[PDB]
Amino acid sequence: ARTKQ
Amino acid sequence: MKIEEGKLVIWINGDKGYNGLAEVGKKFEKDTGIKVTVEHPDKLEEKFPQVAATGDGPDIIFWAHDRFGGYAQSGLLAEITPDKAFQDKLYPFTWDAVRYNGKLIAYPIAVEALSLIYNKDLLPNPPKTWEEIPALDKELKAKGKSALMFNLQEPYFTWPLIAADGGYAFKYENGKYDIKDVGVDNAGAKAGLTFLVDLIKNKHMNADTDYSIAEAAFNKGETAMTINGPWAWSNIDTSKVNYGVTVLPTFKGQPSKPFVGVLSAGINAASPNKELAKEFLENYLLTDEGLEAVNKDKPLGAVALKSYEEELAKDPRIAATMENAQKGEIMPNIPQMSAFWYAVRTAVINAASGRQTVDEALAAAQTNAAAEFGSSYWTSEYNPNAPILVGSEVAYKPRRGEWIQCEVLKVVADGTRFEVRDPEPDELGNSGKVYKCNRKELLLIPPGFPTKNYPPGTKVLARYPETTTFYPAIVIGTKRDGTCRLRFDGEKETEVTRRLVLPSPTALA
Ligand SMILES: OC[C@H]1O[C@H](O[C@H]2[C@H](O)[C@@H](O)[C@@H](O)O[C@@H]2CO)[C@H](O)[C@@H](O)[C@@H]1O
Repeated sequence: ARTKQ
Repeated sequence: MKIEEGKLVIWINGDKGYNGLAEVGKKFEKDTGIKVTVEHPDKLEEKFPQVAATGDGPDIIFWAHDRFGGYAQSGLLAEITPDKAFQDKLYPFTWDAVRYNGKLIAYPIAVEALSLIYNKDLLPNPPKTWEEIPALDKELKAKGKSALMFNLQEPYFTWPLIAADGGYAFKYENGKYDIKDVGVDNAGAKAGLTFLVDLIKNKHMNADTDYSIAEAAFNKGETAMTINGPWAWSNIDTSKVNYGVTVLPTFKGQPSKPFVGVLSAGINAASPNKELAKEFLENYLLTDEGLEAVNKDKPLGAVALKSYEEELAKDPRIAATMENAQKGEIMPNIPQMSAFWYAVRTAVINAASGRQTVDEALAAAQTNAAAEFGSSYWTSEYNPNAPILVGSEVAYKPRRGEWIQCEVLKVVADGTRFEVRDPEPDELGNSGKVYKCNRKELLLIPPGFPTKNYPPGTKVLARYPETTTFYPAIVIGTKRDGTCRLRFDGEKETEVTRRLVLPSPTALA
């Protein structure tokens, strides 16, 4: 999955 | 003892005579001292299967016979026990409707079928064919009226047309219905929906029309016609419309084949009051006065009770209702019926709104009309939690409060188990990593357009911009175009499309 920051 | 023990709780759809039934309940309470509570919850048909088994749920459930086969199959409904003297009071064919594996699984009540309802002052003579409707509306528009208006959110209403020219649900093959033979993708079916889609394209109907909106249109005399069943006549009488009830319009020279349903009462198998439920049904409701009473609130249609049907038998409306019923086919009751209804409802709402061409909607509709599906453990009054089938997109909560977006590859063990894959490339697989989860480890991301908004203050799981992750968030407000304005926990405000704003399971704890 692609995450924040 | 169990909490449900010592009384009765009834569930029935909000469009029937639950107040008339409360009357039958009062006569019963009075004679036995026992208490009877009638409820008409929203989407009861979907909640029964999730609460009935936990060993809780209502003691009696009223719905069309089509959903009773799945309940009986899953062991949620008990085998009823009427003697022969009683079995004789009902029409032999209405018993046929509530039978599953040669077992009687519910008490039948009435035969209902959709008919064409028209305004006599506005239309002394109703069309016989669907093809006359486009011209009928142009004529009526000049006076500020519309020709037709009916519910486009429930497939049950559009089915008559989809079936007229050849569309069907499951093929009645040997001694059964071949779930491997769906007929919602054939030319017969495609030609009906395509006709419906065009009516909308040419502004003869608006795809937003639901049940409530149509009922008002007809009762205030804003439209010349509408397609509804017996239960709707109560409100029309209350209004001004001088109406009539006749056969549905034909399509391509063929009659409209409305699915015929038998309203029926089932007894929950988890209930400790199965015998008090029988008393209520056989001695109070299925009696001449008991039906007469429910019939008074909102008409039942053609009643299963021979002696009382002799009364309504002569009524012209019942005559039309049975005419259309004879021209249509009786709904099947196999467990695949709920999957089937989810697929068609998805295809009709999509084809009518442009989001999908008739070809695309029905093709997928055929792919998921038989599919095995499951539902999430987390429910919400604002977001649907089913059906979760292969090809669905969901929010998965890794065991290792972040939820990742995954696709469903397999539904197994009657929907209590899944195999989901994260589509973003992983160290173990560039195709995505695979996980196995139960019903509490995911939330369904509805593929279709949103219906309700979240009240400000609601906790949700929204997918953050440029990520495939859902993070905890709080709803500030909903923008008109639908879009949700949200404040994300532990970071202006963030705008995320409604389709990506799911209910919070944690909040639901
Ligand atoms: O539209 C899907 C729905 O169709 C039928 O439900 C009918 C019901 O039988 C009628 O008595 C009345 O209440 O309108 C309903 C549709 O709004 C099927 O019986 C139901 O299972 C199915 O989901």
